[PDB]
This record gives sequence, C-alpha cells and structure tokens, in this order.
Amino acid sequence: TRPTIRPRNDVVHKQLSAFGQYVAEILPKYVQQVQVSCFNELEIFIHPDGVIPVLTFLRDHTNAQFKSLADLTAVDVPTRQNRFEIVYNLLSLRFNSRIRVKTYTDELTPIESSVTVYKAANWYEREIWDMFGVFFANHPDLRRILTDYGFEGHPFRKDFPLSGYVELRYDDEVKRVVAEPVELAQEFRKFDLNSPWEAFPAYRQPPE
Amino acid sequence: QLIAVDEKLDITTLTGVPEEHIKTRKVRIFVPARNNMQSGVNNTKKWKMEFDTRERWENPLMG
Amino acid sequence: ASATRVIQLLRNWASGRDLQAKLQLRYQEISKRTQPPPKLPVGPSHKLSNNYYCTR
Amino acid sequence: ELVQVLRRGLQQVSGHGGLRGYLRVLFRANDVRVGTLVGEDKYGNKYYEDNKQFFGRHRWVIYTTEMNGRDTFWDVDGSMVPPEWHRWLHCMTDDPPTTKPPTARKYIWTNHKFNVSGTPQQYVPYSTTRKKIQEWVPPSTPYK
Amino acid sequence: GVRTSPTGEKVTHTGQAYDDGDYRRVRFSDRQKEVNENFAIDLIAEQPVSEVGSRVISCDGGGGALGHPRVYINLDKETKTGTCGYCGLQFRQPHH
Amino acid sequence: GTSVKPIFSRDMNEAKRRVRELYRAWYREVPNTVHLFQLDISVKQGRDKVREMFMKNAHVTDPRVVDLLVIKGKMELEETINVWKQRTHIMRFFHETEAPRPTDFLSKFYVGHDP
Amino acid sequence: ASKVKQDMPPPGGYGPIDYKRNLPRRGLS
Amino acid sequence: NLTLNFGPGVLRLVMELSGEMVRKCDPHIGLLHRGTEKLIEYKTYLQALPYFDRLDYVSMMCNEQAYSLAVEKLLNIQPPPRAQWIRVLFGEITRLLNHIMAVTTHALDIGAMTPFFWMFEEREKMFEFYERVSGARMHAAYIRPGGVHQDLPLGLLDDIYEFSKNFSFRIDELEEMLTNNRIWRNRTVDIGVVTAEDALNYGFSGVMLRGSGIQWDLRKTQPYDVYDQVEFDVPIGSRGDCYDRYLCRVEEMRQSLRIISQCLNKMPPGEIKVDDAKVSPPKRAEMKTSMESLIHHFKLYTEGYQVPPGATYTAIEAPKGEFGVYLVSDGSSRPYRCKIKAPGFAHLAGLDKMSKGHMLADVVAIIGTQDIVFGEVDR
Amino acid sequence: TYKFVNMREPSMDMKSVTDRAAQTLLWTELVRGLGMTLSYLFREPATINYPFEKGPLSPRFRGEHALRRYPSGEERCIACKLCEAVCPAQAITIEAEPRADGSRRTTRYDIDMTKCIYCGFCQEACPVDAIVEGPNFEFSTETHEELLYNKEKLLNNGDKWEAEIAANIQADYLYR
Amino acid sequence: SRGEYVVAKLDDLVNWARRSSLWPMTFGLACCAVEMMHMAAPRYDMDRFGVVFRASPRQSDVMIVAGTLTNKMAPALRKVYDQMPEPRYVVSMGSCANGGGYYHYSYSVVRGCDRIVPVDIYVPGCPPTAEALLYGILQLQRKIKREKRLRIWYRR
Amino acid sequence: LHHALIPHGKGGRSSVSGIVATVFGATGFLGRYVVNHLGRMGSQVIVPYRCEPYDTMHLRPMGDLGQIIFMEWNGKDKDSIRKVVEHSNVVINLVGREWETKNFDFEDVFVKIPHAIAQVSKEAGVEKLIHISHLNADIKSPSRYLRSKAVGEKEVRAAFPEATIIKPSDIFGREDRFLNYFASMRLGKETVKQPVYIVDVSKGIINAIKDPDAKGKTFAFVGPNRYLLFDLVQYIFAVAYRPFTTRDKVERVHMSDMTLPHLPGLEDLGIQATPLELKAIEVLRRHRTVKPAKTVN
Ligand SMILES: CCCCCCCCCCCCCCCCC[C@@H](O)O[C@H](CO[C@H](O)CCCCCCCCCCCCCCC)COP(=O)(O)OCC[N+](C)(C)C
Ligand SMILES: NC(=O)C1=CN([C@@H]2O[C@H](COP(=O)(O)OP(=O)(O)OC[C@H]3O[C@@H](n4cnc5c(N)ncnc54)[C@H](OP(=O)(O)O)[C@@H]3O)[C@@H](O)[C@H]2O)C=CC1
Ligand code: SF4
Ligand code: SF4
Ligand code: SF4
Ligand SMILES: [Zn+2]
Repeated sequence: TRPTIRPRNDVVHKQLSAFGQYVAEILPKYVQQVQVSCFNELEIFIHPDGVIPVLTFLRDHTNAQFKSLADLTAVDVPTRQNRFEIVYNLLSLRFNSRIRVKTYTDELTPIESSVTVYKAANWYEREIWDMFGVFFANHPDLRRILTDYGFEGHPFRKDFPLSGYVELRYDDEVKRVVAEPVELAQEFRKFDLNSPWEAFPAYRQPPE
Repeated sequence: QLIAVDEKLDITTLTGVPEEHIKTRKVRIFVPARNNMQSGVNNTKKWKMEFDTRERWENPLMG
Repeated sequence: ASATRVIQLLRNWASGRDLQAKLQLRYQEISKRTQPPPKLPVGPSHKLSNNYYCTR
Repeated sequence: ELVQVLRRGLQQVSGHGGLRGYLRVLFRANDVRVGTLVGEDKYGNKYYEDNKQFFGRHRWVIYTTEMNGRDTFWDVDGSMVPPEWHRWLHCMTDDPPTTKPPTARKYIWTNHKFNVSGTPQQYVPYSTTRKKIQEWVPPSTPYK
Repeated sequence: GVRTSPTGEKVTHTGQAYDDGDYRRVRFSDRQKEVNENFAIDLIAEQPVSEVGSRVISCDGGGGALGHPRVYINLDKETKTGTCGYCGLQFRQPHH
Repeated sequence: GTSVKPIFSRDMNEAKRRVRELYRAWYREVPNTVHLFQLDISVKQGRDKVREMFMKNAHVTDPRVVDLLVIKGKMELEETINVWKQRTHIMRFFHETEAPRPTDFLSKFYVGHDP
Repeated sequence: ASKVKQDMPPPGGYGPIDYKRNLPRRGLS
Repeated sequence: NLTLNFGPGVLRLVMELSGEMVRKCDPHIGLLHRGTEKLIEYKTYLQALPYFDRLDYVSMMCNEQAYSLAVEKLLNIQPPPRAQWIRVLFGEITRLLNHIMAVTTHALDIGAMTPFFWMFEEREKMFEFYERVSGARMHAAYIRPGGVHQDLPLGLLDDIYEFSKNFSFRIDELEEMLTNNRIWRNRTVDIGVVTAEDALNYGFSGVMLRGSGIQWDLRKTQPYDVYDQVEFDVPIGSRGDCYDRYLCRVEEMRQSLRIISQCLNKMPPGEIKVDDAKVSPPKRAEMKTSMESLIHHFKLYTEGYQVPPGATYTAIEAPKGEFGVYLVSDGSSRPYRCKIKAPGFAHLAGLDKMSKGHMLADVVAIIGTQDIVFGEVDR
Repeated sequence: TYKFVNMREPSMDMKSVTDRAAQTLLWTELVRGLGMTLSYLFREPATINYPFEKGPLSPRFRGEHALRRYPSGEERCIACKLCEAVCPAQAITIEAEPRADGSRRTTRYDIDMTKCIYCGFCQEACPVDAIVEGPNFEFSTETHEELLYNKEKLLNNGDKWEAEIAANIQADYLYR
Repeated sequence: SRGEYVVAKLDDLVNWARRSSLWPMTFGLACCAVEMMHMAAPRYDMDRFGVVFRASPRQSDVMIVAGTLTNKMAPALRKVYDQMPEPRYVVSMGSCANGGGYYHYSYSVVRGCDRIVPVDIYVPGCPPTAEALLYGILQLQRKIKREKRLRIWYRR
Repeated sequence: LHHALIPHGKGGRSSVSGIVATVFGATGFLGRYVVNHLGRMGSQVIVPYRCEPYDTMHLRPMGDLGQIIFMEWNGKDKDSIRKVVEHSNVVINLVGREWETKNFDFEDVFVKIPHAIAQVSKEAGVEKLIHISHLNADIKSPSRYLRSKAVGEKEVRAAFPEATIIKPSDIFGREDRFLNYFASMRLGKETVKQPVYIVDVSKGIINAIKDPDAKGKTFAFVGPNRYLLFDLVQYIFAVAYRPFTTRDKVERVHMSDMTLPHLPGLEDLGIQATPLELKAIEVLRRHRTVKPAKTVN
C-alpha cells in the first residue's frame, strides 16, 4: 500500500459490523440485510412496512440515538420490479457515526412519511414526490416543490427525456408566455463511452 | 387490507408523456452487437431498450 | 499612501487605531508579476524499477 | 502641508503641457495624473506608469484621438489596446513590449482591430461545410 | 491565397461559397463575410524540405513541449518525401 | 393472488366517488377562476375543458391508478385556488398558440416523414 | 542539473498573523 | 389575517399576517431548478465537476472538495499531501469569502450597506488568488477528484500572507460598525430563536446548530483532508438567536485566518495530483514524449476513468453547514446517481417554524441569518 | 476546543450601571460608529479609472477562445476531436476530412459561446496546443448570432492575439 | 437647413442625458449576480459612471438579466419587463442568460432570455468579470449615443 | 425547386418552412402579427425598416436565431428595395399611412411605393407577391385615400400579373385604430360597418402564401356580421363600462362598408371569422376603471 492508495480502517469496520448485527438482532421483523462498505459505511436494507418503527428505534434508542436526518433521496432502477429505492441517511452526534437505511417501492405502492420521526424529511419527501412520483402517505402537505406549476411527468425517472417534452417562449399574438413542443436547434449528441475489456474483476457476474 | 385485483399493470396515465409519443413510437429490446473493430465483449452483457429514429434536419444557421 | 500628516492623525483618531501600519490598498510590497521558471518535482511512482503497476 | 499639496497640483497642471492639455486630459480621461511615459503605440495610444500609486492605478493608457476608421476623441473602449500592450497593461507581465518585443510571425495581424459589433464589419456566422447530398439532374434532351 | 467566387464572394480555405441560387447570402448583405486570409495549405506548401543524412528522423514540431507529440519518420522511399503527420513538415535523404 | 397495498380506495366504487367529488370541486371552481385570473374564455368553455380533462382518463380500470390521478387533480386544484399559478399556466390547458396537426393519411403524407 | 523550485514558505516560516478581536476602549466614565 | 405574496437569489414567499404578526410562512422554491442532478448522469465525473461550482456559487471550492472527496472514496485513492494542504488553504479562503458575503448582505438587507463595500474590496482580493491559481475568478474547477489541477505560481504564498496579515482590522472595522450597535442588536437579538432539540430534529447544520449551544463541527469530529493537523477553536452560541449566529460567523472568520496562517507555514513539497495516470492525467511533456502517457491522456479526456461500483455519502463542513453528496456508481465513467444535499434546503424548511410570532421585518433578518443561496437549495 | 461568543455577564455595581446608563442616554456607541465612518471617508478609495486602468490578471486567465498555428503558418488542429469530447457543455462542433494534400484537418470547427462555460478543459485536452482560451474578455455583442463562432472567426482570433497568447503559454507551460 | 441642425442638436442633448443617467434593475437569478455586485464594489464603482445601484422596477432604465432563467421564472421576468417605462434596454449577462449555457439541454431551463424579452447587449462569460460587464454597459452607452429618434421624426 | 427551399421539421420555431419572406412595413399593426405567424413556423423573415432599430426591437423574439434579418431601406430609392428582395421568394406589402406628411402623401404611399416594390419583385425573380388595400377602395371615391388605394391596386396588378390582392375592411385589434379610436372619443344610424379580426387577416395572409392557386386572385377579408355604427359605438362604450385624423379619417368612418359577394373571402382560405364580441373584451379591457349590438344581414 503506497501513498497512492487510500488507507483502510479496520477498527471502524469491526465496530460498524457489530452494530449492524446488533440492529439486526433487535429488529428481525423488518431488517432484510446489513452491509458494511470497504470504506466503513454501514447500510441496512429493510422491508417498506418498517420505515416508521426502525427509524424511530434508530432515533430513540440509547445505543443508537441517530438524532439527525442528513438526507433523504430516491434512486431509480427501471430493471427492478420495485422501481424506486428510498434512502435515509442518519447522523448520530452522541456516537459520531452515520447510518444508511434502504427501502424499495414502485409507482403505485405508497410509503409512510417519516415526518412524525424527523421534521427534516417533510420537504425531502415532497421533493421525492416531485422528482420520482413516489407517494408518501400521511404527509402534512404533499405537492410539487421544484418543478413548474402544472408540469407533467417526473423528471428524475430514468425514462424521462433529458430536455423534457415542452419548452417556453413568449407570444405577442396572445401577449403571454406559452408552452410548445420542444424543438432543439442542435440535438444533444449522445456519446457511447462504455468500453469493452471490463475494468474490475472483483465485480464480475456469473454468466447464467 | 389487500385489493387482490386481477388486471394487467398500466401506468400510462401517470407518466406525463404526450399521447402521440405512446401509441406511435416503437421500442426495440435487444443486446447490442459487438463492435467488430474490437475483440472485447463487455458491452454485450445487458439488454437495451431504444426508440425508433425520427427526422433530423440541418439548421439554416450554423448548419 | 501619500496622505498628509494631519489627515493621517485625523483618520487615526477617528478610527482609534493606527491605519498607516496596515493599509488596505496594495503597494510595491506585493510580489512581482514576472517570476522565474519553476521545476515542479515528480511524484513518488516515477521510479524506473520495482514499480509494477499491479502493486500500486 | 497644504502649500505642498497645492504646489504638487500646480506641477501636475504644468506637466500636462499647460492648461489646454490639462483640460483635455481632464475631459477625456477624468483623471489628471502625470507619470513617466512607457512607450508609444502605432495607433497613437500612449502608456504611462507611476509606481508610487497603489496596485491597479500604477499603469494606465491614454487612448488615441483617431483609430482605424472613426474619431475616438470621445468614443473610447478597452478593445483598442493591441495585444502586447494588452498583456503589459493588465499586469500579466512586468515587461512592456518596448524593452522586449513579442516574436514576429508572418501570419500575425499587422493592424489590430477593435470590437466591431453594431458595424457593417461585424462577424456574421455561417456554415463552412459543403453540400452533402447531390441531387439528380434530368437530361435536357427530350425522351420521345 | 484567397480566391473569389463567381458571384463575387470569397471562398474559404474549406472551399465554402454560397452558389447563385442560395438565399442564405442575404445574411451577408449590408454586412461582411468572415474569411481568414492565411491559408494553411498554401503556407505549408512553401516550406523547404529538410535534408538529414539519417534513415529515420524525429519531429516534435519545434519548441519541445510546446509542439506536438514526437514522431519518427522513415525516409527509405526516395520517390517521395517523409511528411510529419502533425506538423506537415517534409524530410528527405540527400540523394546524389 | 395479485394482492396489492391500497392508497385510498379498496374497489372501483370508492374511486368513482372520489372522482365525482373532484369533478364537483372543479365545476364549482371554474367560474371563480375565470373571473379571478381575468380570462378570455367563457365559463362554459372552461367547464368543457374540465370535462375533456376528466374524459381523457376514462379508460382506467385500476383503483390505485384512479385515486393517484385524483390525488394529482386535487394538487392542481389546490394550485388554482391559491393563485399560485399565473395566467399563462391556466391557458397551458388550451394550446391556443399551437398549429392544428391533421390526422388523415394524406395530410401527414404531405407534411412530413412523421407517421 | 536544475534543482526543484516551487512555491514554498520562506526559511523560518512566515511572521505571526494577528486574528484576535481588537476593540479598544476610548475611556470616559 | 391577510394572505400576501412577496414574489420576484430569487424567492417567492406566501405569508398570512394577523396585523403586524406572521401566522404562516410558505416559501415557494424551484425558480432556480435547472435539473443539475439529472444533467450529471449524462456526463463523466470530470465533466460533472464544474456543476458543483454553480451549486453553491458563493463557496465554490468547498463544493469542489466535497465532490472530489466522494469520488476519491469511491475510487480508493488518496491525494498527495501538498494537494491536501492546498485544498484546506483554499477551503479556508472560501470560508472567508462566504462569511463576508453572508454578513455583508445580511447587514445590507437590514440597511447598513457600508460594510458591504468595505469587505467586497477584500472579496475582490481573494478573487485574484482564485484567478491567479486557476485562471477564473469564481468558477475555477481547480480542485479535482485526484488532487488539484495545477500547482501554485511562484509568488502566490507571499501575496496570501500579505493579504491575510491585514484582514483582522477589516473584521474589526466590521465589528465596530455592527457588533456593539444598538440598532443592530434590536434587529437581531432574540430573533429567530431555535432550541437545540428542534434545530437537531429539523436537520439544521453549521451555525444553526452551533448557535443553539450544540458543540458539533465536521472538521473536528470527522476531519477529512489535513484538518486534524491544524488547531482552531469552534465558537458556540448561547441563545440561538440571530445575534449569536452573527457573532459565530465573525469568530469563524477569525479562526479561518488562524488556519490560513497555519496552512501557509506548513505547506509541504511534492506533487499536486495522485501519481496514478489511470485517474489523473499525465503532464503535457510526458504526454508529448511517451506512449503510455499519450494513450492515458486520450482515454481520460475522451472516456474518463471507470469508478468501481458502489454508493457513498460524503459530507464536509461547508461554510453554510453540512454539504454532502450521495454518489452512486454502476461501474462506468458516468455516475449513475448524484444526490446533492445542501444545508439551505433544511434551513429554508425550518424557516416556517423559525418565524412564529415575529414582525414582517424580522422575516428578512431570519432569511439573512440562514444565509440561503438558492442555487444549492434548488439544484 | 470551542469558544463562547456571548456568555459575558455584565457587572451590577454602581459604576458599570452608570456607564451603561451614560451609554444609553448619550449615544456613545453610535458616535463611535460615526467616527469609524468619518475615518474611512479620509482615506484613498480603491477605484480604478476604467477603461484607462485595468484590473490585474495572470497568464492562467482564460477568456475568448482562439485557434493557433505553427510558426510555419499551418494550423495546429488535427481534428482529433478530444476538445469536442471533453467539453462539459457540448459547445464544440467539429467536422473533418482529408485535405488536398491528405492532411487531417477540420472543415468545420464551431464553438457556441452562449453555451460555453469557459472552464478551459478544451485547451488542456488538446495535445497540439491548437485550441486555447486567450486573455481577451471585452467581446460583448449586440446580437445573439455573432456569439456563435465558426472556424474562420477562431482562426482570425488566433492570428489577432497570437503575440500575447504565445507569451502567456511560455510563462505558464511549465505548470502544465 | 436650420431645422435639421436644431433637431440634431436636440437629439444629441437627449441622448447625452439618457446615457449619462442609466438606472439599472438586476435580477439576481444565479451566480452571475455576484459579479454584478462586484461591479458595484469600490474597485469598479458602477456609480461613478452615473449608473446607480439597485434602482426600483418603476424607474429603471436598463434591465440586466444576470443568471439562469427557468421555466418557473420566465413569466415573472416578462411581467417585470412589461412594467418598465418609456425607453427600456435589456442586457443579457453570462452564458445561462445568453443561450442557456451549461443547462441548455434541461427540461426546466429557458434556452436564452431572448426567447422572452428583446436583448440589446450580450455579455459573454461564465461568469463575465466585472471588467466585462462594465465593458458591456459602456458599449450600451455608446449604442444609445448612436441612436437618433428626432432626426428620423423630422425626416418622417 | 432549390432543395434548401424544401420544408423540413415539424413546423415549429427551429423548423424550416421553405418560405423566405420580405415584409415591407413590418413595424406596423399588421406587420407584427404577420412576422409572428411567419416566424413561429420557422420561415426566414427579412424586415426592412425605415425607423430607428429601437422601434423594431419587439420583432426579434418572434423568430429563432438568424431567422429574422433587419435591413434599412428608402421608399424613394430603388437600390434599397432591390437589395432587400434579392433573395426572397415571398414579398408582402404592408406599407400604409392614414394621414398626410410633408414627405409622403397618399400617392407615394399607396401608388408609387407599391409600384416600385412590384416592379423590383418582378425583375428580381420573386415568385409570390401579396398586396394589401382597403375594401372600400374605388376610383370614384370622394376620399384621396381610397382613390390612391384603387390606383395602387391597378398599378401593382399591371406590374406583377401574379400578385395576390387582399382587401381587408376595418381590422380591429389590440393595437388597432378602430376600437381604440372610438374608445378615445370620451353620428350614425345609417352607416354600416363590417370589422375583421387581426388574427383572421394574419392567417389569411399566411394561407394565401401557402395556397398554390391563389396567384392572381383578389380577396375581401370581412367579418361575420354587419354593424350599424351607432349601436357598435354603444357596445364599445358599454364593454369599457363608459357612459355614452384631420379630415380623411372621419370621412372614411362615415362611409359604409362595401359588399363584394363575387370576390372570395376568408372562407376560401379555410378560416372561420371571429365575431367582434369575443375579442371586444380583450381589446377594451384596458379602457376601464354583455348586451351585444344587433346585427343586419
Ligand atoms: C436654463 C435653460 C435650460 C433649457 C433646456 C436645457 C437643459 C439644461 C441645459 C444644460 C445642457 C447640458 C449640455 C452639456 C453636456 C456636454 C457633455 C460633454 O462633455 O460630453 C462629451 C461630448 O459628447 C457629445 O458630443 C456632446 C453632446 C451634448 C449636447 C450638445 C449641446 C446640446 C444643448 C442644446 C440645448 C438647447 C435646449 C432647447 C430647448 C429649451 C462626451 O462625453 P461622453 O461621450 O458622454 O462620455 C465619454 C466617457 N469619457 C469621457 C470617459 C471618454
Ligand atoms: N384598420 C387597419 O389598420 C387596416 C389597414 N389597411 C391597410 O393595411 C396596411 C397595413 O396596415 P397597418 O399595419 O395598420 O398600418 P401602420 O400605420 O401600423 O404602419 C404601416 C407600415 O407601413 C410603414 N410605412 C408607412 N408609411 C411609410 C412610408 N411613407 N415610407 C415607408 N414606410 C412606411 C410603417 O413604418 P414606420 O414605423 O417607419 O412608419 C409602418 O411600418 C396598410 O397598407 C393599410 O393601408 C387595410 C384595412 C384597414
Ligand atoms: S472552455 Fe469548457 S465549455 Fe468552453 S468550449 Fe472549452 S471545454 Fe467547452
Ligand atoms: S482543437 Fe486540439 S483537441 Fe480539438 S480537434 Fe483540434 S487538435 Fe484535437
Ligand atoms: S454558469 Fe455562468 S452564466 Fe450560469 S449562473 Fe454560473 S456564472 Fe452565471
Ligand atoms: Zn512535425
């Protein structure tokens, strides 16, 4: 390991593994998997029905007390049956640690809103509904937060076009800003950058 | 607690796509062919969905 | 600063601190705009031997 | 004291060629400082330096009265400085082109031009490639 | 070497010029057409052919790190002159 | 099997009830909006547009899709009540500035390559 | 040949830099 | 109780008033939503780097550093020591720039407007360092996922030292203008008080935590570049009001000066980017004389480096609070997902609670003390 | 370590209370601020007399683009299209073909200066120093069309600014 | 004869009065606004040219669009533009306002503010330096000096 | 057919319609709408302007990059007209003035300028020329306005045999001089008026450009209904919630609108004329602080 390689920490790796096993033991009803990254990041995969309990536990337990919600986001993977992946990032100031909770959903199944647990989630959840179309149940006010009023479609889905469907201009006939089907003077050049000759043998998949 | 409905899934009304870009487009599902300029085969592992080619024209300014 | 002594005294008394010691306008005390060429040493993996890439 | 600052004011007036030149520079540059001449430009621009001033005001230019094709007695802009004096003036270097001049090349412009927007000389974009698809030309001889 | 189009326009170094029937010429009326006067092909045509007495020569474009990547040119073919792929300079062995 | 988690309704009757509620709300809002935003359309034309926007989704047979559409519709209704929207947004429903795209085979054949 | 030359602090480092708050008292009861 | 719309950073604010009081405050955002996170998915990592300058366009190099740290963690490489010291130096310079912006614009909205110019002169000077080190005043793109793009020009450190030795009196003149002024105190004291538990639950970070007495800082608790090799204090508030946060930001300016002095003194020699030409491009001379170097330059500037698959959440103590990025890589040169977490989002979310039972004029003070830049809020 | 900013307890003796009362009734701190502003009035301003003085710049500064050529006068660009591929904003369009002498040269080289973000990636991905981002910054335009540069415009820019472009490259090429 | 002379003199006086007092309003949409605030800074002093700092929309003379115009923001920009009195000039600053710039191919970005309002001067950069914005303002001043309304009215 | 003149795209802003139009008098009431309709479909417009560019500033957003080119010209000069119509395949004449001027009287505006435009368009190889004149234009008219209009019609027909003449009557629009003129007065019962919407005339001109067999035809663009002047002014004052230029205009507005059933109208171009009541509110909403007028058919 030369100065060009990021050094490994083993103490934190073991600590995170032990705490992940601890959380798994306490909550066997919801926890489906626990992983620790090679760079000491602990992530927990749970059933969607356990968002309110597990988070509450992590917020309220004496050993955990993850009091801060750093971020709440969603990841779109169209090849999965449950399209959307809801990610909760939590920070514990008492133990100076970070955790990640991961959940799955689809276009029609809603997710319970964690506003009752973390207030910070409120706006975050709105953003998810705006950008991926994931519905959050029992939300104080769920509406668009980023897109234009009356915007049709959820732009952060992997099948939404990059340039959208409509574009805005001004019309002097009607004396107002109008929306028309999008037409680009220069179409976006699509570059095929993926190369053959795979780079990382550590991530090779079986040839089924 | 469970609807137990029996119908094929269809989210067409919720995606915000214009009506003309749904019943007229034709997607192609395929494994991309290997580039014969190279012998590597790592780009022929996954499946791809792509739409049909539409009209492209030359801009009167800047071409 | 080419300010008369009376004006310097007035400004120092009004502010309460010695302004001429540390002026906020830059003068000949800054570095020259034309500099000698640098050399910029090489990295640690610029060896000619015992430098196989699989080890780094 | 006050007598000294008034004396330097009188010397400043006298160092601009009298009252006419002092008023000319006052109405053209809104500034009447005097500094050592660094060099002369082929278009009439003059360049002055005063290292006693703070950074930024230690170098300046008095623009020419008449550039390539218009009267620039009042209409001056920062695009009239030739590239070598542009490099010296913006403090990218300490060496004016007079002490050491830039390298001479056969393709470098011999006559610097200003920003010609809003002028019949302005740049108009166009396509530089040739025609891609050639049409068929029917024969001129009747078929029957 | 800048040529003039039959209409009256200037032909660029790429050979571009609107023909008689092309409407786009209207963009130049009451304005000017930007054409570079210095043609790289003509300027590189007049360069002298360098004489070296080695079978393989090296060219980096002049200036060291301020030129182009260093290349090696073979001069065995006495029929023609070896040309640098980047710079366009020519080299040739001293026949006779 | 094919058992799924509900959103608001369990079968089509409740979804139809919610659709009727939303339609009533939009119908009552149309003239107030027409007056408030100082529209150029009539109230009959606005209610016809509301009817058309409802009839566009008349082919849905999934209570989940229907009640999610109803959720969205309440969202735009709430946008319109509170005048979050400008005058331009309300019009975006009418496509007044767009050229009419013909549908017959000959017209599409003449105009362009688009099928 | 040439020895390495890059931007470095001078020998012995730089002079101390004042950073504490300095709010003087004019003085009158 | 009337509902009024303060419309057109740029912000739309829907508020209900019962007389002078404010009953409900509703910020409507998205007027600067450009779709950066979606556009990043269509670029390589090097191409996606310049978006972070525009994210928080008052503290550019901090966003650069956060992105670079995330990509380094995913790539399993580490920058050379001189690169890390330069990164921390320019991060502290960036902190000074951001705090000048925050304090001066807050006071300008209040109505002072003189410290704005007094300190924007120093902002212009700091801009010159950015221009000298990178060639651009604001969106430099200097800090790269392997280190830094270029080395310091031979005269930069002396000018940085000469600038930083006179900045304390500039902060002192600012404090003379604002700190002991009774009008400033009546404008900021006991305004926007947030308790520690509510600040922590609502997702606040940075001064919004420190102003409420919470002793938290990412540079101290979770140090990243060389911040564990420098000494500085962390100002802590007592009342959780606007005045305490103003004092905290001024003391941060002073501590940043302290760290800048330490960074100037302890700058080490060496290279500036990881000496691994499959991640960082080789030097121009090496590219123009060597074959492997040319191949690597070509491949890095056309396709880019492939990052091993995985997801990370990397956060830094940006001058506005905890700034983080959740980066997901599928194993190619194009990031699969890039979520950007900015403290302004949570702060503006908490605005509604922060302005309960306050005057109409106090809402401006609260918005100023949150230091909301809508580029990072909307992304 | 950490500091306290506002946990100073004022003294409650008669002298401190009287000092605070005098401060309240006679406005000492307001007059102190007035004195600070008066002091700042009597010092030289920081303004430069544009366009006669110019703000300081450096050889690394990147402004208007230019296409350079070799000392022989033949253009350096070889249509490798690396600048087009690295461009974050997709602001470069290139088309090439063999020339009359078989040289690999561009027949089309456009930069959209309304799409450009002036990052300098193009001038550092170029292997032959053909595309550079020169020191000109005063090229404001009265129309949108004239900010759409083609090959002729960039070549003219290179011919126009070559002197100080080469000077700056000489001054800064050892750091690259 | 004398009529054309007097109308030209009046036209020159009116132009001088108009270009010597330019009151701008600026949309601080995005990062470019920061450089706008650096043109108002002590070093550049946009005030010394007769160009006041942050005029109100009611009595603004020139409009500076400094930042990215989005789809959610364009109607507000047009509404503010329609409010301006008399002779109004617009200056587009930076790539984002000029032609969309780095967010050109985005679903929520207006590809150039000239789709919404007519633009008189285009300032290029990302961001344009305060030098460049000052150059653009002075170029607009020269363009105003060039215009000739009373002479056209006399020859009309 | 000069391939670069072939339509391409989907008829949007950045598309290509194959129309290269020179619109004389484009800085007017009808010119702005014509340029808007031509530019929204992707055509290239040459706008020849006499005034200062500041007055042409509003036409720029109407087209994409490079689609609108502004050019100076003089009516008294033939070289300027020649160089403006050199490359156009469509020429539209919208030059008109409602009053007298010491440089241009009615004969130069309505006879000499259209004759020069038609002659130069014919000598330049322009395919289509469109000319606009009043509906009530007759030789035997009392007013010199309409007499000059009739002479101009005859002369442009002589110079350009394939010219299309349009005879719109009393167009009413947001920036018109018909509804605003009556609303600014703040005599009839025998005079009848037949107003036509501005957008209808714009679409008629566009379709006439598109229509292949509308070469030498003459059209009369009229509205759906005939209105007595008194009740029309009553309705104008009622819509604005209001209680109820030297010599030629009053004579023109006192004249009845002619009826020319033999000439084709807007119906021939596939346009449904918009009734006045629908757009009266749009025009007159700005004159403020229901019972439409009765029609005769
Ligand atoms: C009391 C009666 C009043 C009646 C109405 C008149 C209003 C008040 C009268 C005062 C008139 C003031 C005119 C003086 C202005 C001259 C300014 C001159 O110095 O500017 C220069 C001259 O520019 C022009 O050539 C001069 C045009 C000014 C008009 C000429 C005289 C017109 C006066 C006619 C008055 C008749 C009124 C009749 C109606 C009552 C160029 O400066 P500029 O280009 O800007 O800036 C360039 C920046 N530099 C300097 C750094 C390079
Ligand atoms: N109610 C109506 O308006 C209807 C109009 N008429 C006809 O329709 C045509 C256009 O109508 P409209 O747009 O309303 O008229 P406008 O008054 O709005 O302007 C007509 C155009 O012609 C130009 N123009 C006028 N006179 C001259 C001239 N002497 N020399 C050069 N250019 C000149 C004007 O440019 P500039 O700005 O320089 O003056 C202007 O752009 C006219 O021919 C008119 O006769 C048909 C029935 C009625
Ligand atoms: S400077 Fe950056 S954005 Fe501009 S052309 Fe070069 S690579 Fe593209
Ligand atoms: S400018 Fe440079 S990088 Fe771009 S195509 Fe030419 S040689 Fe290649
Ligand atoms: S990318 Fe450039 S134009 Fe856009 S906001 Fe940033 S500085 Fe301004
Ligand atoms: Zn060579």
